[PDB]
Amino acid sequence: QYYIDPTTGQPRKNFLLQNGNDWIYFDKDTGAGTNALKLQFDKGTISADEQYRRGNEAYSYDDKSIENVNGYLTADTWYRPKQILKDGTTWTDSKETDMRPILMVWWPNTVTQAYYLNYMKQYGNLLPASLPSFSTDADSAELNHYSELVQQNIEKRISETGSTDWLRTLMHEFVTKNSMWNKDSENVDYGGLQLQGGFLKYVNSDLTKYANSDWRLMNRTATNIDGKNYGGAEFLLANDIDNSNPVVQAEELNWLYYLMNFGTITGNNPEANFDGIRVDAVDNVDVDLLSIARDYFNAAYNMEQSDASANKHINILEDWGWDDPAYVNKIGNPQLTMDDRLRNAIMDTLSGAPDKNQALNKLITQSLVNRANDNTENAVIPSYNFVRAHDSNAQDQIRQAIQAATGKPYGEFNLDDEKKGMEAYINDQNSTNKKWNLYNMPSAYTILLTNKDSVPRVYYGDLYQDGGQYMEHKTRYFDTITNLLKTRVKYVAGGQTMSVDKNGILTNVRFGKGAMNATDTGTDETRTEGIGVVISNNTNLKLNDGESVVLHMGAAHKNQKYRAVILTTEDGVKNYTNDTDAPVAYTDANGDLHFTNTNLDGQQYTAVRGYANPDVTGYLAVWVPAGAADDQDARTAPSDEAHTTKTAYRSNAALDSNVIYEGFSNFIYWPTTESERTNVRIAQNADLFKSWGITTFELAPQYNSSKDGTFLDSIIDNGYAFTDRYDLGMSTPNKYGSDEDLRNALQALHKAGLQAIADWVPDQIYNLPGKEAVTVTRSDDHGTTWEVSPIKNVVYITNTIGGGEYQKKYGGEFLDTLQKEYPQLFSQVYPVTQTTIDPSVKIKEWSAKYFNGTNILHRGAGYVLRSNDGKYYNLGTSTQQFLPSQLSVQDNEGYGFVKEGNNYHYYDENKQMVKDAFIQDSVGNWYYLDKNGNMVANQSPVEISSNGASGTYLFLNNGTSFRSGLVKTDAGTYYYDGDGRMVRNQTVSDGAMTYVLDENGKLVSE
Ligand SMILES: [Ca+2]
Repeated sequence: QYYIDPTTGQPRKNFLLQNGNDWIYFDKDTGAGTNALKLQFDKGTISADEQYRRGNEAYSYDDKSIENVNGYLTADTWYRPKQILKDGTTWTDSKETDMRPILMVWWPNTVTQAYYLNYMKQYGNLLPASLPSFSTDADSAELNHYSELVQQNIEKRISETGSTDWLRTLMHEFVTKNSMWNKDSENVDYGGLQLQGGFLKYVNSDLTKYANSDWRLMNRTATNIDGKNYGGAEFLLANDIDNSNPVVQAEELNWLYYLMNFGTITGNNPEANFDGIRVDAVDNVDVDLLSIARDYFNAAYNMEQSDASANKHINILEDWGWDDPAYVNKIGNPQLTMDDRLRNAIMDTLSGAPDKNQALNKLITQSLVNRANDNTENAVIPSYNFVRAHDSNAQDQIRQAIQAATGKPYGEFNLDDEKKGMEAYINDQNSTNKKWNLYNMPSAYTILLTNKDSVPRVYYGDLYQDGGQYMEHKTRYFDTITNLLKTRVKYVAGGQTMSVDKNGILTNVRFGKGAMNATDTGTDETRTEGIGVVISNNTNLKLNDGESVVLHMGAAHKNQKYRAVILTTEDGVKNYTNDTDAPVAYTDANGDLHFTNTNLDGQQYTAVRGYANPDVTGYLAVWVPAGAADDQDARTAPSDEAHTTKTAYRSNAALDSNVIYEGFSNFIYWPTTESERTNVRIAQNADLFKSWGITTFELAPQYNSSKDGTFLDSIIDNGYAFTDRYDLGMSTPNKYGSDEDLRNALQALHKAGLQAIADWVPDQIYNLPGKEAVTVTRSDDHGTTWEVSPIKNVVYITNTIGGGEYQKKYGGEFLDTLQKEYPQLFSQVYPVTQTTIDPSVKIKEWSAKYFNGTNILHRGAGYVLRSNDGKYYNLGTSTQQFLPSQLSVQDNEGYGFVKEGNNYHYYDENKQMVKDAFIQDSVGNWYYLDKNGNMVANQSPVEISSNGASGTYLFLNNGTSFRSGLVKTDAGTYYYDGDGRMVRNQTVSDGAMTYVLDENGKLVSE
């Protein structure tokens, strides 16, 4: 049973003993003896190589086991191996927290494997710094050695750090350096409205069925209702809402109702609702939305009944396309079109530099209205107009100034950078030669605010400096533009004429309330109303001797004293806010005012000539009748008379009596004190706005910013880039204040008699935190397939699930009230979808099925893992269960140690019989397959070369190579060393033992 040395009580372990014809083997652990001849190979034995491959297979197909999205794997997937290469040395059952990167054991091809090896060496220090780079010509047996070496090194570092945080960072840095896993494979392109460098459209697939849609009707704008034309671009920014899906349409109506009742709903406060909407991004959404909004306002407010009804809810469109006005008029002018022809006329003739401005005649004709002799009402398409807006000649130039002032890439800035750029911007604004600011602002606003048949919109950043706390600092134009605004209320009314003379000088007249043509004699109030404007854009203007400029003030204004409102001087302008001290001019018997190159009655600045200063490049003079009462008001109230046409607004004296104020800039700073909050300040200044004749205050969009930095909107947090549509400063303040500050602002505007506009932004939503696998195609801004992209019908990981708590709370929640109060809204058929909205499903959380697509996300065409034949790996959730072979169980039949006849063989990974080779099992035993592939197991010394000269080996009957032990035979005792080779002619130590072996290997002593 045990073999002890009676002179040392020491047991011999791992000892092979001949006793007559019997052989006894005394084992390694306790020296317990067994019949050596009956030792048997363990049928369940597996090789060290096999152990290695099995250790690395996935522990299971559990969602917990393998990081996935809708069952799909990504380059960033980590998983739970069956075993973990403990400290790079000991295979040990994984724990559920033992997540390992799939890229530690799998690569899409040998080049990426080579690149991984190079990267882990160079940036990971997971291989010797002095190892040569691996080239695409790297041998696989070679790649695989170093790959295992790297895994051994990852596991040693985890043993040392107790962590994989570092390995997450490192592996993702590697991932993002592979084109197939970054923007390089996404065909980045900024053409058209690819503002963020490209789009991916969502398409139906059996692979991502939960993201399918029956809708996604794209580009169905005013010019493309039937989808047979091109339309406006469906795709603009972020996650594009599918506004063609009738369920989404019902949700847009729900949201609209929320905005229009915001004060009642969120504060039980009937003075804190919005009164109108701005429809943002009109030409990037299904034009059904304009009809849905109209229909709601008709049901709730009876817009089409009369001007008095419609004008209580002034709505506007952000509709850039020049074919849109005709369509807006045809559907009943439910929201006012802009007049982009007219704004461009101003841009082309006043706002450019002296060497750019064109002939002023364009102001007369390039518009929805021809203003040569505008002597009628209710006869043109009603519209609003503006010189600037938060994103029209503001945000681009302000970024140009920031870039120039700081040197940073366009569009990249911190707040310090913003302030520096603003300083440069305002300095430029105050210069005669402007790089980033429009020219002739006084003349431009004079045109804006004296035109007939227009609702003018004043821009915050022309009154106050664009960047700064709200209303922190005035522009150089504040006095000028507010003078114009107050003068508009007091004097501007009646018919208009515009003409440009032989000298290129524009004469613009309004006759005053009660007079439509120059020949009208007017009513009682006409005499001291009206206005006359002289504008040139010619900085070198010089009238010859005897030449003149004549304003035809008209038959109501014969032999009348006029006084100046604005005159141009060498260095700027002079404003006169009333009659006191204002230079005077008299009309003749015909109502004509005459000006020349000579001053009137010794009054400086009453001659006409060209100037060039920070205000005026050309000439500006504006004149009104002297002797108006201080309270004169030339506006017209809207009539209650029933409309005889299907329209909300009508272009007439009452509509013209309105002025919109776009009361924000993108570059308002976040407040440092509660008192700096925009909406607190708006509440404090309602009477001021009223004094300028503002009748509706356009607030910024109030949605809390997503703050994700993916577009200017979510860099300066203006409210156009948001995750939660219903969160208006509610979860936390927006840039303008809390929801209570917003409601107090609405209540204050109302107290002063002003309306308030909600910016309705149905086009998109940003920064949804939940990942979703979706089949997509790289496309342009119209959803047209990007022909050279390999991303066609490819599963891609999108960020499409979420929408915030207020979307959850309020989503679809007003649909019941709507159907009860206004059932007509639910039977209306819309022209694009050709069906009704669908309130049967409430949207409380967004997902891909409700989106047309997304901007490209820079994850790479190949981010979602697929085999070489194009089959997607999957846990089985969304498609066939399928994993990389490195992660799968294999059929071991005919592989590894296989008995055949009276012999054992070993078949390698190619199912090829191994010959003349040593193989180690998973528990450290060594076996030798002979030159015929037969395992040696005959317990007889045998000569084998493993590399050089032959060594003498001995294999027990179970096939194991006998090593580090004695063999005692009747003819002598021999010692086999740790390599399994007989030792001859030397003295050796084996732990506590020292053995002396003679030249035949016989033990001489121990
Ligand atoms: Ca869209």
